[PDB]
Amino acid sequence: EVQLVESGGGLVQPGGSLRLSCAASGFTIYYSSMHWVRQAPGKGLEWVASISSYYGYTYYADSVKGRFTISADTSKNTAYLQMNSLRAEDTAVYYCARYYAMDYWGQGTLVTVFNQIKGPSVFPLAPSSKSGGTAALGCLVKDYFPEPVTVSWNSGALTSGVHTFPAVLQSSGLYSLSSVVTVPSSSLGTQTYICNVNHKPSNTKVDKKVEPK
Amino acid sequence: KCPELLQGLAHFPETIAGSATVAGTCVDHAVVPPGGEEPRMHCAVDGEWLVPIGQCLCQAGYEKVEDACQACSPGFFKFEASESPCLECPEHTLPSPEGATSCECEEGFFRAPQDPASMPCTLV
Amino acid sequence: DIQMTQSPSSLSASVGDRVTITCRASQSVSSAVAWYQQKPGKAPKLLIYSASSLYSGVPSRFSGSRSGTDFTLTISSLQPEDFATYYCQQYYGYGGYPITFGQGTKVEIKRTVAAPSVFIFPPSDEQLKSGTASVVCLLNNFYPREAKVSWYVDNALQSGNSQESVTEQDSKDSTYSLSSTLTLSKADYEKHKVYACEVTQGTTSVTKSFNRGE
Ligand SMILES: [Cl-]
Ligand SMILES: [Cl-]
Repeated sequence: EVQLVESGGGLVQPGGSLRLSCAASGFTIYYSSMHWVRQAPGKGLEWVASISSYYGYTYYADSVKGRFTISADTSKNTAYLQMNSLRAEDTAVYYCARYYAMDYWGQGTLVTVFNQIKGPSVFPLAPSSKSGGTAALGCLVKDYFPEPVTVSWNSGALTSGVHTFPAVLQSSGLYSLSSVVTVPSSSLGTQTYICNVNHKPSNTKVDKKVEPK
Repeated sequence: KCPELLQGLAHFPETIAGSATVAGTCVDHAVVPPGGEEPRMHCAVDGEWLVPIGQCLCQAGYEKVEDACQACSPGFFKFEASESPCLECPEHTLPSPEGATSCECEEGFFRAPQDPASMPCTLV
Repeated sequence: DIQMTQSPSSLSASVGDRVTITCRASQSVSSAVAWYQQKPGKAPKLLIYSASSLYSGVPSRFSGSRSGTDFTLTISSLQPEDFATYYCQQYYGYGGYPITFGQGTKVEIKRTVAAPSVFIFPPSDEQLKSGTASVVCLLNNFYPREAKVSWYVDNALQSGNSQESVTEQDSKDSTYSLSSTLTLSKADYEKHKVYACEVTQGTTSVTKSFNRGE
């Protein structure tokens, strides 16, 4: 079974540098071309770099030329992508794939380029008394950076009817999102609702109780 | 007896020893390389196959999978009858069909009359 | 850089239908075109190579065709597992030219019309102390995705001060949910009384609203 296992992705500051690995089992790196394809959040696939130990060529996309270096070590059947002079647009999930029509892919690794680390503020989207027997409430997660934030409700006990939204970059340059859930209006003065918003990049977890107002 | 064994891209029939060197027949789309020793193997009275000398190889346009020879997938070539897998079409070439021995060069490109078929094409 | 123009960018279809995604290349690219499917959170899977050849294991309902520069991927009878996003990629010259991708086609499930439940949430008093007012408008479990949400403050159409976010089709009822956040200053928020969210979708406009004191 041909397998590609990647590693090395994570948080990095602009101008710093990072190295991604791609360990291959089930075939020989020397006999194959290997490619790096990245996907920014919410976008499509973009080619990054290519390498053929056999013909001996190392090719880069015009957008990364001269900041990344591709390499491979046929002994350890491992291909490397070194990323230097890292920028905001370099934030993406980075995949390694085998052959030009890429028949096997790695799982990906997430590269986050952050200028600032700011943990979120959480505000209650308090529920209403004015849809008859369904009321909607939630958490407004404001002004964090970088991504992501994960939102759960009542420590994972509420999942039915929960909608956590994609984050949006605001004008200020910080991220922002809302989590909402629908509940029977009747079980409002009896059932307590806590949202659990968790922001690993600042090692901050906020647990806020959303109450009727 | 000695089991019917497929080994080294060659089929060796079930055989009984004698108080026992047998030759192997090359499998479909595998052949004996020009200056090479033909597949032969020795049978023993205990029912064991011994000391394999020689091998067959998948001819051009075919590659070894499991213990058969299978056509090169479109996009790949194999021009010699070697121990290699199928090779991806090189730079500045056009996607080959099945069982390919070489990849056609791209409109406007060529490989010099001396160059082999495992080589990239160059700008005319 | 051979551009790969994928069309459409989105389509909604029922299970069993014939889906046809198209990709026109900017130059002759021979057959050096491939097709991939990506399900969310997962890596792409090769579908078709040399523009017309099935990869091993892909169901027979998938097929690819070429005419000159226009490559088309076809699904004969869409099965439930085929709801995903699709990419065309060209690899002409096997490295002599940049490998470029299509932009993607997301294939979603068709459903019956459903109007949204609309809720409007005022700013929290805790946020207001900080000086910013966030007014959130929620549209819950509706179809299709397209809807015009407008913000009105004292019957004044707001523009430039809102942002939207939208989910992906719910796994159970194939519906979308949408948020719209109006961001105002504490001064601005406290200088008006009636804040309203207008959801228009076809010939109908629901408007939920609130009065800063009530
Ligand atoms: Cl938001
Ligand atoms: Cl109207």
